[PDB]
Amino acid sequence: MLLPKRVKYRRQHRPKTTGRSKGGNYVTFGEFGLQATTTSWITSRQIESARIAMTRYMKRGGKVWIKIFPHTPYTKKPLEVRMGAGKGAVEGWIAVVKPGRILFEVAGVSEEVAREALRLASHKLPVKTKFVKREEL
Amino acid sequence: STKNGRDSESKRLGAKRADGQFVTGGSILYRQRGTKIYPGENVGRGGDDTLFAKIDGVVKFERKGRDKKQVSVYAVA
Amino acid sequence: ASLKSIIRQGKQTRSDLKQLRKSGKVPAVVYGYGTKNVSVKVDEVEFIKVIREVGRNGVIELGVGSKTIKVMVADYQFDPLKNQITHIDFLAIN
Amino acid sequence: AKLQITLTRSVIGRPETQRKTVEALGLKKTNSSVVVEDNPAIRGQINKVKHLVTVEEK
RNA sequence: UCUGGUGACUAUAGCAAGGAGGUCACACCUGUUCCCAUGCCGAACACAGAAGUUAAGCUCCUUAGCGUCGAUGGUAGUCGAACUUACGUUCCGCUAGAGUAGAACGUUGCCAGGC
RNA sequence: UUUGGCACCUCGAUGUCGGCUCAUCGCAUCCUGGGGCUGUAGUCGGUCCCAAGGGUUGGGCUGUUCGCCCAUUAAAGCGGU
RNA sequence: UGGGGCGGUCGCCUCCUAAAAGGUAACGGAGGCGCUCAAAGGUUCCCUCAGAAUGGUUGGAAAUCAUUCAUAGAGUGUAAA
RNA sequence: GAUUAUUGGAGGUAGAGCACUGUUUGGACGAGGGGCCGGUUACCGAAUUCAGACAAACUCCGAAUGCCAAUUAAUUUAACUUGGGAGUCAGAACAUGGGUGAUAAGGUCCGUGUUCGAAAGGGAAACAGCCCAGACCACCAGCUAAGGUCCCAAAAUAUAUGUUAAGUGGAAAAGGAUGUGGCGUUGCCCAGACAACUAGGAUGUUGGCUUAGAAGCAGCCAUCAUUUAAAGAGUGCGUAAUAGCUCACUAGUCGAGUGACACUGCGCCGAAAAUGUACCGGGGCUAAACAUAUUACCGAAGCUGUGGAUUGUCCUUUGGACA
Repeated sequence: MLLPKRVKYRRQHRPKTTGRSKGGNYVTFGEFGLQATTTSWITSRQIESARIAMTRYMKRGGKVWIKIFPHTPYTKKPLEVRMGAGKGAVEGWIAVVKPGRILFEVAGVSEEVAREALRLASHKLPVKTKFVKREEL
Repeated sequence: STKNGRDSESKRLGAKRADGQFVTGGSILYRQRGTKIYPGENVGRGGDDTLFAKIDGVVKFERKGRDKKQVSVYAVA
Repeated sequence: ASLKSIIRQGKQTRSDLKQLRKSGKVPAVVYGYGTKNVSVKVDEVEFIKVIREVGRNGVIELGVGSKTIKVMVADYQFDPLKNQITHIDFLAIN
Repeated sequence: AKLQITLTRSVIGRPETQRKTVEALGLKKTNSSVVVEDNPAIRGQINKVKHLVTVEEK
């Protein structure tokens, strides 16, 4: 249920997935976060699942930031049909994550509660992950 | 169906001579829309904004202000 | 407040930079007033130990060659995916 | 100031710029050689095609 | 040979702030008779003046305050090669953008008066 | 083991669905369970091993691979073949 | 014409795909044209940004009016560059 | 005509990265509809001050490409021009480079490659879709190029050195455990590292809301002095409650090792499917897997032995002298 309000173009090219992440490689908002170690597309039902799982374990405790937003539409053909009579209708929205990138951050909670929340969130996501803290030094 | 199979025939814009090469007295140096390059010494500007030489000599692309460019043609032979 | 440094000689290639990072070294520059720019290398664990006791914004008397310089950390490049410091800048404050 | 260049790898499968550089150095069939004097031009040609040739002083 | 006209250079040349100043200059200033003029208006343009004035413009001197410039080093990326087509790796060339240190309150041509 | 692609032979022809007859490569198994472990009292449930070792029905109803009832039985896959 | 049919199409202009020049395909992604203009042409010349706040009879809170910052963010007959 | 170095431009190239912007997002701030009496507030909308995304339909830069100049060097005697004669337009197919579109396509562009068809071949099981070839052309030259080296079947039984253990070889995958170790670690103790040993297990104290009492446990602690070298308003196992032993502690015994990293290369379920095994072709083997070398040389349209072709350049000897 994250999706933009308007786009300029409903059909877009699909993102490149090679490389390391351009920005957002640091926890800047909370105390802890969840970092990605491989590359995937993340589809905003995965975001909604991983946010719901993480919230109810915290029992409305601390706060949670989502550092990932799905801007890009993706299309698919609805039934399996002949090849190519134009592009299909838009199906969902993706963000693209590459290794380095923080996916979620939490604050206002103890460390082991945060570890358990981020582990429960990470079992919903299609990417490998790593619990991290604020950098210092 | 779709509604998207139109295009236009590409016009062959861009540079037609090089910096440093000798041109004769009326030849087309640059084809563009607008003035990406301005005309300098001995270079005239056509009505479709074609930049052409007015004498024969060596073409020099140089800068114009902080951020503009111009072509001049010097007569040296 | 007593790091030791070794002057890197000219033109480290890409291979020996990562070969040097495979050891416990980190490349570094020293610039500021009092000196020219000197390309040095620094042991990593020692630098972490100095930083842990002197603070992030501290003063370090590090030795280049013969002389010692009072110096503060200007910036540093960090590799967040494997948590190692990968380059460090030294600003001579005198 | 002299160089001996021997073409040791073949030219089949290689790109056409590299075949043209191998030809301008004067090499013909594999294990054929040429003696040329040293320039930075000649060395640029050796550097373009150095995975195909072998060079020694002589 | 200080200004002032007038050219050349990518704002290193600009904005802001603070302080000084004046008939060889320079502007505000005073007016509408006349040339001329405002889709109304001497505001502007134009003309005739020269009582006032350094306040403002302008000049000169201080600031790095905002813009502008900006290395060294180290990274992205990439030509070629070798592994292998791993969301790759390795070797060798070219080395960015950003950001740090630091620059910078302009040099220079011609002319005439003042000298 | 319905779609995509073809086109990668066959327009100088590779016989299409049911049914019968005969199998069997030969496999995540209905029965026996042969065994066994548990959020298994016998009776179940569920899982594991084992198995295609051996077995795995006669009728009423159709247009055909689809189904549906009657009456049994220890019991009524998997289709490339 | 990812068999053929049905559907959708013949031309021109502008972007994007399009990978230092230029060129470049698809039933790939988006838009226009099939004119207009007696000044919206020429020319000496002349003369020469909105919006934002600000605060005002009007006040749509803003129409016109006034001060200062405002990039051609305004404007450019017509789509985009 | 060319082909290959330095210097100059063009594109503002893209890859990257954000130079105003245009769009899209999670920052945090007082005013306006408004909640109300024309405002008091909330929420909204808009405005000013952190961190992201496109920049396929963007702005500040610039690998390789391309255009060109040299009164500038190695290569090809070919060039471009005119004329005669064509084939080809399934021209494709495997190959990216980058990309579109269903990321199969053994479908669409494009930048080089390989065959190519006539270049057949020869060592990529054998394959006009890796190493090698263009051709004088043969031929018992014998010696090279590599892709190479039990049996096949040129060619290291092929060793030597120090690290490997799935038939990986000769099949990748999500989580789960203990894997060769390993250094870069980091930090744990003769008052004896993890020891295990077993000897202390409490208490006013559930004190409180006391919740089906619950006195480790409906769930909120109010979470206070201890006995002792040592122990919890009891680590905890539990528990309808107790039964609570230790994993909260140390003198009896007492030795050499411990917790987190990072992983780093290489191990442990997948590998459940059917005429026919199984990918060096493959049987057979641990070399016939990592890192180093190391001489061996094999080896073919490569050198050097023989030879009936022709072309070019030279002399002009028209020899075939060299090519």
